[PDB]
Amino acid sequence: FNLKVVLVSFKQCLDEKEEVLLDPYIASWKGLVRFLNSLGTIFSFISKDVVSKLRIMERLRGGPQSEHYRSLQAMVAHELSNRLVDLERRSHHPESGCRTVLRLHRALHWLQLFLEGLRTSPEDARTSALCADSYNASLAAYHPWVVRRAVTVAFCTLPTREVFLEAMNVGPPEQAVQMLGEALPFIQRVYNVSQKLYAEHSLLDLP
Ligand SMILES: CCCCCCCC/C=C/CCCCCCCC(=O)N[C@@H](COP(=O)(O)O)[C@H](O)/C=C/CCCCCCCCCCCCC
Repeated sequence: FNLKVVLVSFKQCLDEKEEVLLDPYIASWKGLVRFLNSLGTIFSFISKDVVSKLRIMERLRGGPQSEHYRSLQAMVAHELSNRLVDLERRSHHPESGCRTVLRLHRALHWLQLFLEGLRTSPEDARTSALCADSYNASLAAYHPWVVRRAVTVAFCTLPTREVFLEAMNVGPPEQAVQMLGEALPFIQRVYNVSQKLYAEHSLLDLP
């Protein structure tokens, strides 16, 4: 089990017609949780939010309407038609299938930015400031200043640029960086598809 294993499991999230299958997506996320946890990081507390959300999508896929949660496209279609999404404010659907995936989608965005910033960096780069750039380019818009100003402090508990690279269990840093340019574009496709879908239906601002 390593980071390459995870990043190429996303290959399975996109069917032959470019739909995003739920079951692999969840499975791929159970791995990302697993990898987050393997780091001796303060940021393992957010893995309870992920697992929480992953269990949301697991009950929907397991419920009486399993078939509509086969894919994100199916899910969006079903939930928008049946009016099961709080488009305006949270009211009766605070745990919509749509908005839940939206949070993991945004999280998926910070990941590829950081992994890229990890890949295309000087070998003496501050990982705290790598993260801050990635964070401010993704999640920061959706977080209150209190969360913003504090999560920055916690970016300092982060290991070094090397320390991240061997943590992936692929070998020396220079061979982590090589696999990073090869295992990445699987998650980038899933993101891009999911991004397009959520944007076709004006769903990038679900509360
Ligand atoms: C070599 C890199 C290793 C990292 C691998 C991580 C793989 C799994 C993904 C990690 C990044 C996901 C972080 C969480 C994303 C936040 C999304 C979010 O907006 N959550 C919110 C949902 O709220 P609600 O809608 O009301 O239920 C929630 O309010 C916020 C919770 C978490 C806030 C903390 C912000 C995260 C800061 C940046 C992440 C740093 C990750 C640490 C690096 C290991």
